[PDB]
Amino acid sequence: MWSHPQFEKINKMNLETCYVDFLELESHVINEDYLKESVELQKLISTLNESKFHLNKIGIHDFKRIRELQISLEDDLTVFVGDNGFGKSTILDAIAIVLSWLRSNIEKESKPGTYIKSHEVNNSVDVEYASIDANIKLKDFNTSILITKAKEGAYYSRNNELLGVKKLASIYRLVNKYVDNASLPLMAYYSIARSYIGGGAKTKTVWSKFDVYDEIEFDRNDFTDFFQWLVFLHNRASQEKLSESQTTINALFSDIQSLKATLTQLSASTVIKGLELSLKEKLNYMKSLQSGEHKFNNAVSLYDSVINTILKFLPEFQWIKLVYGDDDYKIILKKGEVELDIQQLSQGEKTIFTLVGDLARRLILLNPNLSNPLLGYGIVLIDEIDLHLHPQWQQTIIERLTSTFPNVQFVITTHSPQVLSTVSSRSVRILQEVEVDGVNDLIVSHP
DNA sequence: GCGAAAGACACAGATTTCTCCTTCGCATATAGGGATGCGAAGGAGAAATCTGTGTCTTTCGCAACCCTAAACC
RNA sequence: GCCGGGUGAUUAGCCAGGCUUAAAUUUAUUGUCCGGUUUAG
Ligand SMILES: Nc1ncnc2c1ncn2[C@@H]1O[C@H](COP(=O)(O)OP(=O)(O)OP(=O)(O)O)[C@@H](O)[C@H]1O
Repeated sequence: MWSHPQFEKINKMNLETCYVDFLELESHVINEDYLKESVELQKLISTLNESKFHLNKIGIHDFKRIRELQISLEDDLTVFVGDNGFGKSTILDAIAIVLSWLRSNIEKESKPGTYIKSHEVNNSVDVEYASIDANIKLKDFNTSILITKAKEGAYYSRNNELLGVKKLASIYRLVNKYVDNASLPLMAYYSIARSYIGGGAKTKTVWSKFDVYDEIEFDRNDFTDFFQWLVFLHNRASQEKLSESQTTINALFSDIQSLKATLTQLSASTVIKGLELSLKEKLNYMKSLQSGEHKFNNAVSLYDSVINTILKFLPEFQWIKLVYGDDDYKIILKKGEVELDIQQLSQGEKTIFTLVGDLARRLILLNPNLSNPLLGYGIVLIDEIDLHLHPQWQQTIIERLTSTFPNVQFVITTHSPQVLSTVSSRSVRILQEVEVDGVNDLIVSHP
């Protein structure tokens, strides 16, 4: 996060070196026109784009029930299996704790995050403090972070390590400063308290990508904003459906009708030539513009993408519609041959509706430049995936989650043997309780 | 080890709104009188949301340094 | 078998292309003007 006389050493191509070369070039040139076209910025952007977010390893010492262990996480999927009271939620809490400081530093530097509560330290007599360590590896680049808290009543101090995460956050802020539509990583957490929001604002107008960074946890009001966001998309599509798109539509149907008329009357060149020429010319002219750059128009495509994505997980339904009533809007489904309502669904269908809708909203908001926003990077944590699901749905949820979002790392903890029948052996970790050296401890043995 | 300037953590309490609780007023299907059932407002008393204050965490461009080359702390 | 590490030797030489060898899931070369170590004047 500073400028240097560009120490040389051996030659390499690390992202850090490109970061410091751009900073060195910054202190000389003042005009922004040269800066926006310099080859150093192109090198930095190209290097940053091909890197894939990935948490490498984690270690927990003397936190809650866990005394000491180290875990290695896969880059696409990992599942923790155990019984009650075996510290399944402890690991997810530790990961969210270390991920909050990175979340905080992106919005503004030197901003605090989340600490350790005084009741989370172990209750043993011989303990003195608790610590958490982590590591993030983007391509060659490696960063580390340590969070620690001393037991209340002690007279010896311990502090945190925060140089790596501040250095990493500075790169993201610098890139965002010179790129119009730079993307950001995704971090989310679905705790066990998501069943309360199962169908239980001064005219919000401006939408930005920094509103999804308010919190790392999905809770309470996020459902309400989803509804407000969805109707905004619908109105945007309606505006695109009208105006000049209707003019070419007016020609096209008439040309088709004229061709149909030419087909009739015993085929009357002449009429056929005129109809064919007019149809070809109008269609070619309309298609040439293609609303600027085809998929660049978004509008209708995004709304259909989110609707079809939601309908992917509920095969028993037909369509979902938004209807304006006398004084409020409604969401109408159709199951079988009867129209339903969002408040007349079962608990299980509501859970899937909220989970998928929130995930799609976050992915769409954080990647405004990608043609298909559902291919972004990030990490998602889910606890007790088998809530309010019958065994038929328990065996196919996992492969669908990884099928729809193929570039997101997943961490999942489960409770039942139904899901274990559909997971590879390389991404299964089993917790156990054994006594070593006269002291009880927890181990993970399934590499 | 830690300047100034903003957040996190823990504990109160206050307040508007909603919801439970009398009191009687129709009503209507059984020829008037009596009975079971439900609708209408006051008047509670409960509960989610917000706001207040007091205790610590991070970590400075911090009177006061040498001018030959490489590595480590 | 695959991959990831070691490096003597070659090349208008921090390229490039050749020949060897090593293994539980298991390194990512760091602080000067002080300190001791190497060289030189
Ligand atoms: N401070 C503590 N000292 C000792 N043990 C603790 C402490 N805090 C929690 N525990 C232990 O944690 C155990 C439960 O841990 P945890 O909630 O992580 O497990 P889980 O049942 O797998 O999780 P979940 O049901 O929330 O998904 C309890 O049995 C308790 O003994």
